[PDB]
Amino acid sequence: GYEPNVDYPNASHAGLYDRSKQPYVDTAIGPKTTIQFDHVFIKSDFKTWLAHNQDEAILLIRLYELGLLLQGRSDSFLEFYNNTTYITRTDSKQPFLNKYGKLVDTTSVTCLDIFLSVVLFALNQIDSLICDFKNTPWINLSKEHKKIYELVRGIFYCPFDANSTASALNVNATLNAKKTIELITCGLIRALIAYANLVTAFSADKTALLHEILL
Amino acid sequence: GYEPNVDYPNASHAGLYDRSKQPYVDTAIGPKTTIQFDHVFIKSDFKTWLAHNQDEAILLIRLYELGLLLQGRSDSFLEFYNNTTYITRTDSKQPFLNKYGKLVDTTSVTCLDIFLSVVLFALNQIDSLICDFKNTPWINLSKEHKKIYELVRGIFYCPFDANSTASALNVNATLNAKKTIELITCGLIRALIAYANLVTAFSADKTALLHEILL
Ligand SMILES: [Ca+2]
Ligand SMILES: [Ca+2]
Repeated sequence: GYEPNVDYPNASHAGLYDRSKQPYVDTAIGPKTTIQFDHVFIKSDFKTWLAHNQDEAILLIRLYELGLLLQGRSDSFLEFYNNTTYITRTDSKQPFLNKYGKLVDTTSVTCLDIFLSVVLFALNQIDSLICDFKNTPWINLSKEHKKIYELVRGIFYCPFDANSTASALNVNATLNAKKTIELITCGLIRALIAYANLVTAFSADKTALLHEILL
Repeated sequence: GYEPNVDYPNASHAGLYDRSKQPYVDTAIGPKTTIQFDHVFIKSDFKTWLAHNQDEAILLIRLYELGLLLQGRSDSFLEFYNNTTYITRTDSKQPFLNKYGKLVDTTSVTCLDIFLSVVLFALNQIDSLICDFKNTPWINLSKEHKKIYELVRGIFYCPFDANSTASALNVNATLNAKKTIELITCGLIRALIAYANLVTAFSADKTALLHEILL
């Protein structure tokens, strides 16, 4: 287990002993790259994942917002888009980019536990909805899943004889309902693979904390 | 935050102040219900999940075995079914039930970190394979994914004119390949939702440990 380059990464970067695509960022220390428990800090795998996977992080942040609404956290939800500053359009996901930045700035394990718990709550809700939708070929949803269905929906012609369109809707109503579930399932898979990796990084970070706070 | 019943669960069970389906199991203390770091023990959400979700736990154990093979852990793999005792068939999943029991008996955070890391490794492999399979309508897989495909496959007629069958295979070869991916995707979704919940329970257990080992 002897490798001087791994023990001295800045020297490894300086002598070009490695192939890092963004040299020296791996040694930057601040709130954006660490987490802490009881003011004991570690360089965080969780924070590295957020920075390398911004796009997928935004998806999870969008699921956090859904979790708030499903949990009844009214104020947190209704104020989720405040303080954006611009009177014009910017990035289509501007409010979630802003929250992303504040998530990266969060260092306390306590606060980060809350984030992941709400995201998982939303992920479990969506999984439960899809299972209910698909438990019979005839579509029938519980009162609670009918609600989830519309929330996930919003949160995220016969030119030869137009008259025939009207009667084609009865067929196209079911098609639209199923398409929505197929798209929801696609997003759920992507969100789950991202969450699985993010929370394992967080769990490994906690092991490092457990080792550090021992003495 | 005053609720005498939550502070005294055994008394709550005795007076029938709750509706637990298996009263008193929630206060049983042993290796099967705890985890430890540095010989500091906590009652484990992780262990409760395994006990409540045995079926899904076995699926994750099967993915652990796949991860071993993909990581080159030869001995661990080739000995994975030893010490079953019976010369006759028992439960179809007998060796995985045996490993399940030993997983429940494992208390060290260190050992449990290894289990989840290998399972995630297999989950990421399968996700990467599916993405490669579906990146073009014409099926073409990397040399490494061709391998994963067969491993996941194994680890887990025209009666009016039989002659026409032969020429129907060219169509049915692609159909069989796609069916396999659809089934793999179904299992991946189920495994991911289970892993997401299990590792969040594990992460919450580590927070409790962090609180306890402070003093
Ligand atoms: Ca239903
Ligand atoms: Ca391909």
